[PDB]
Amino acid sequence: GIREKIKLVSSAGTGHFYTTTKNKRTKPEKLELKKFDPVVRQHVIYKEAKI
Amino acid sequence: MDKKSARIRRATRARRKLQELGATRLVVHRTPRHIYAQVIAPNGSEVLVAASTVEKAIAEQLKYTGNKDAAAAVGKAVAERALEKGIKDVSFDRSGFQYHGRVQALADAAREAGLQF
Amino acid sequence: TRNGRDSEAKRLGVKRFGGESVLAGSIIVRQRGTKFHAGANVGCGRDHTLFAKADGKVKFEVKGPKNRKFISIEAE
Amino acid sequence: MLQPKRTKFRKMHKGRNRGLAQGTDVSFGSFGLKAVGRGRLTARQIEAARRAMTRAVKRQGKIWIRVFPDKPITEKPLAVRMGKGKGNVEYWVALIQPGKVLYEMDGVPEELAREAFKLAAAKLPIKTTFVTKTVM
Amino acid sequence: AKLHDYYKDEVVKKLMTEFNYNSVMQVPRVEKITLNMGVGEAIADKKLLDNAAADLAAISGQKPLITKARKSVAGFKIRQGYPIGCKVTLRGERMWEFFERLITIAVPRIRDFRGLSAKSFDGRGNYSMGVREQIIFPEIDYDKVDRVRGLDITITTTAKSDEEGRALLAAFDFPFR
RNA sequence: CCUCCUAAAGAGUAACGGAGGAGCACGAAGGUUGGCUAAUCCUGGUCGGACAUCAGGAGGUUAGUGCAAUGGCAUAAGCCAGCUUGACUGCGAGCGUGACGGCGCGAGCAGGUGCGAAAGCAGGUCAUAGUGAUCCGGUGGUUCUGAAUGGAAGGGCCAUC
RNA sequence: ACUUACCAACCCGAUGCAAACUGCGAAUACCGGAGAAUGUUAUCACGGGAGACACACGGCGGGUGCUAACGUCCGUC
RNA sequence: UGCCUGGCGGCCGUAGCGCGGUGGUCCCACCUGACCCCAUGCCGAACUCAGAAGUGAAACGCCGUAGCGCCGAUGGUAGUGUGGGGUCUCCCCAUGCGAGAGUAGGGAACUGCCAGGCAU
Ligand SMILES: [Mg+2]
Ligand SMILES: [Mg+2]
Ligand SMILES: [Mg+2]
Ligand SMILES: [Mg+2]
Ligand SMILES: [Mg+2]
Ligand SMILES: [Mg+2]
Ligand SMILES: [Mg+2]
Ligand SMILES: [Mg+2]
Ligand SMILES: [Mg+2]
Ligand SMILES: [Mg+2]
Ligand SMILES: [Mg+2]
Ligand SMILES: [Mg+2]
Ligand SMILES: [Mg+2]
Ligand SMILES: [Mg+2]
Ligand SMILES: [Mg+2]
Ligand SMILES: [Mg+2]
Ligand SMILES: [Mg+2]
Ligand SMILES: [Mg+2]
Ligand SMILES: [Mg+2]
Ligand SMILES: [Mg+2]
Repeated sequence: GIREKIKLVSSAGTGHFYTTTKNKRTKPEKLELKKFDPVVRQHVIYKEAKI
Repeated sequence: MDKKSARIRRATRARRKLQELGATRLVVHRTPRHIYAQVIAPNGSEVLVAASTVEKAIAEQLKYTGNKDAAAAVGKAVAERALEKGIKDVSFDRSGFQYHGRVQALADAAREAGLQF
Repeated sequence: TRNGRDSEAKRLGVKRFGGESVLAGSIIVRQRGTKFHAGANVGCGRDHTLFAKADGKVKFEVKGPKNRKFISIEAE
Repeated sequence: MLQPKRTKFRKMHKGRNRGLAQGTDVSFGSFGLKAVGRGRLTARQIEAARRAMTRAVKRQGKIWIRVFPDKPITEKPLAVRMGKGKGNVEYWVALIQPGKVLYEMDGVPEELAREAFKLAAAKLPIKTTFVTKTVM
Repeated sequence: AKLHDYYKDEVVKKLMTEFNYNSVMQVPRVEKITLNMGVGEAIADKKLLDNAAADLAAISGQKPLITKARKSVAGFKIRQGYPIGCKVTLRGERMWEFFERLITIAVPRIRDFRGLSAKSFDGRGNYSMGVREQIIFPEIDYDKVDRVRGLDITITTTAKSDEEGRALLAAFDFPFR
């Protein structure tokens, strides 16, 4: 509704991405989370991008 | 809640989980003056092994029965008595007390003596 | 204001009754809360569904100080 | 005129009116007017009967009404077809089973209570009987 | 420390002969001293609560706990979790050091002081009093204080009755009427 | 689409029957470890009142649960803090519920991860609403395909709009 | 602050009422196990061919309507 | 073997609450001290550590006690499956099942493993 779809991209260089939502007004900073990359088969850092 | 009933409430979740897993537990009881340890069968109604500071053989070699050194002695004692009966693998039941000081001194000494938890 | 609405029936209730021989994984009861609690060899799912954790017979019992309903699985 | 001051719900299923009454003894007064029949007492019927017995005793003694019209009755007006919602609440009834003590009285002689209850009974849609308080 | 020694050496003895207790553990003890500042007006000016907390911190040598609204009430126009006051629970050495400072220098500095009430007991031995001006406490500087504020003082005891609680405080020569 | 009643003590069950609610929220309001426990009333207490914050007693979950209702909830599922990303990827014995398309619950297995001393717990949130098939098209990835052949376009597959 | 032929929640004793109340609670009905007799397999699976998806009244239990209707809507025979 | 106490269970109110009495050698509790381990959205209250001067006051355990909770017949009543029937909104009869409430009454738990103190 007032919540937008965002993609979290892998820092490992693989084109792998997770997909989620964000309240862009209340939380304007880019979301960063450590997530499992199935291409490198390791937990690497994931950084927000536009969907 | 009064001290005892607050501690029994703090103990209930871990005890139900150990009952569910069918684990043989090393149950610890602490008092300002004494420390106690019981190895209880998964049924919860029979004590396989025990050691405490109320026992003359253990207390005689201790300065004060309610301190960390006395706790380490009780821990070493239960684990030795348990290994003599073939009991190796257990699960620690802190019985609502913090895993700290005297309780942790008993646990650390039991693990050192050979008890697996 | 106006009525006229209802939702789809969720088909909850007991799936396997006392004494029934089940294979591990079999749903025993679909409930909204824990009307029945998981006893020995019975698990509780995210929607409070009770299921068999082992092959055996469904056993219903009343246990504890609160006289709670528990479903367990007895080996056959 | 008796009526619940507030209710959880406005309307009620028709239901049925099987069984025998609960509250069959003279519990507060010396005499009572008991239902022998089955039926519905409206708030207006209960008020008409209360007035008749009260005038009769020249507002002396004490009167208890053991019944309460807590059941809402709906009705569809003229030139209205079937359906299009449950009708509107028009009046309130008490469900009556054989044996209910409807009214009680004391502080008056038996002959006056019998006459006051005779006058009140003539306002009611169900057959009644005169009852007296008992030892157990 | 001084008034706790006075309790042990002289108060215990006085109460034992007054009520003829079989055990010394029946003798009422001063359990805790609770200080409270109901700010209330902190909702309009947030800075007023900070100054009240700094006042309480000077009066009693410990960090005050800012108390929030337990439930919302339309009457005072407050929503749940709004900082609407501050409290300090005094026990042991700090409680005794405060108790002496209260009887010896703070309470005698009350404007036209003739004696505190002896009837303001909760019915179970605990004593409750209020101060109108916080400047009675020498720990507060008259030149630096932004506003004149008051506070609640509750002395929680182990006395079962008001008569017992009264005798406990009177034994410390607590300035009563 | 969700909750309750009608619904006749398994499931299901109709009407322009009786009552309400959803078309979202949340990077914590998720995970874990450790801790904690309401409502309401009586008595006392600066400003302070019927009701603010403080103390004691009664009470005992009537409170609380992001939101309707119902079932749950103290071992809390309610409230707080520390550390955190399991709101993991591949699968899945066995079940539930559907005419079907589907939808749901699931222990366990492999890889990798968080929390805990450990037993352990975690594949989002107390649960049940919060939704849109297919076609066509867009973006990224790709041991697939590539109309003579090498490429490319376009197509497939995987992720997503 | 004092007081009143008024009204008065909670609490205690007594008395009822509830589809959307429950500190109780049947009969039946339904799920499962075992066993006989009986029943032209009555059962399940797959495959060929359908028809049917306007129902009616009566009994019982209900919603709606007025416990009106040869009324209307479910359940079950 | 008996009495007492601690721990862990079974059982889940005939087991709980209240009222009265009672216990400290031991155990338990409160208690003493706190710089420190560790802790308080403040507080050594709690959590925690080092202890033993005091007291069983509170708590806790035990013994007693039917004010309450709780358990609870028999008999009757209500309902109801099947078959029959009436004056069919509701009932009755045969048969089977048979409450809830209330009444008499019961009731101040029972029990296992291990450890400690005391006594014979
Ligand atoms: Mg049903
Ligand atoms: Mg049914
Ligand atoms: Mg939550
Ligand atoms: Mg926890
Ligand atoms: Mg007040
Ligand atoms: Mg680790
Ligand atoms: Mg080519
Ligand atoms: Mg076929
Ligand atoms: Mg058709
Ligand atoms: Mg049709
Ligand atoms: Mg039909
Ligand atoms: Mg017809
Ligand atoms: Mg202490
Ligand atoms: Mg005592
Ligand atoms: Mg019988
Ligand atoms: Mg019975
Ligand atoms: Mg009975
Ligand atoms: Mg009873
Ligand atoms: Mg008796
Ligand atoms: Mg012994």
